[PDB]
Amino acid sequence: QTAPEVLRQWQALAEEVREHQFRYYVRDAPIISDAEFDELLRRLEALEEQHPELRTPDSPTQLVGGAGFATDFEPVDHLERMLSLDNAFTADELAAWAGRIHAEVGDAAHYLCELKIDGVALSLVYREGRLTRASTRGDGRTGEDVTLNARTIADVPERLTPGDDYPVPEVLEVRGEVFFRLDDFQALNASLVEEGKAPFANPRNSAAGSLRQKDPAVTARRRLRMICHGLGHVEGFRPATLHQAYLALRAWGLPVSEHTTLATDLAGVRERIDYWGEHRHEVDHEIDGVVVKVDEVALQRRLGSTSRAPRWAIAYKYPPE
Repeated sequence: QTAPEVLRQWQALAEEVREHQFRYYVRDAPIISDAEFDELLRRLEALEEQHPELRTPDSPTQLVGGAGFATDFEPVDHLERMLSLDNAFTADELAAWAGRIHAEVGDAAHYLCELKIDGVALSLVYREGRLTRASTRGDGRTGEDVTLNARTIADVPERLTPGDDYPVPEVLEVRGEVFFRLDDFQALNASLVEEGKAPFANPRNSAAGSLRQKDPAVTARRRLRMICHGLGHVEGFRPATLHQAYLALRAWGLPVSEHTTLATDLAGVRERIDYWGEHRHEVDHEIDGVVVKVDEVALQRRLGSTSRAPRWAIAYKYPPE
């Protein structure tokens, strides 16, 4: 239990102290039981300065008093590129939008149809089962860091749940779209109008704003529902198709309510991309359209991805009203 081990206890325990602080503090959701927590630092405290050559303003003990944890949107690069998506206003457009595969695919590779969850996108980088950072779309190459706020979000699990035929990838950069359910938004607003701020025009904002809070507390108080919708850069997984990845993410704890529909032929999707109109309002979310996606990754690969969006996933868009 020498110095080399000292650390294998020192920092090895700090990461657990602030871990709970944050939890208990700005977030108001304790994992352990006050006795336990109060028992860790106490150990770390004395047996910290007990090693003066291991104490600093960064020590969760003699520093992590009340605050300390605060977001500050610090420009951080991404990992993949996180592009946007083309668009299809007219149906006969979709024809080509995917019919472009008429090139290499044999017009058969399985197209995935998803719901367009209008909202503020966020990327999650799970370095080894745990959440490392959390950036925004930004310029696509580098985005703002809202880790804390993201962590405070419900659906986002600070730790991955291993198991199944899927092993926890040593990274998994997952893309998703944090948003607000109509009502939850209609409440937040209603519980305002001003007396401090003003009502939000559209939820996209209600969310964004919420998630864009410097004081995680505000973000932690606010509802918000993330929905990890697309895989990104990974290193320990590499599956055959989008959904096969979804099944894996699910077994991991990430939110995947992609009302998908593993389709085939332009017909299979033509309907679902025509059914989500007269029946596309029962959703607690806010879908503006649908987006088809060549399912088999083995095809998106042999399929380019321009500097504006992929070449393998148009996004049907149903015009407002």
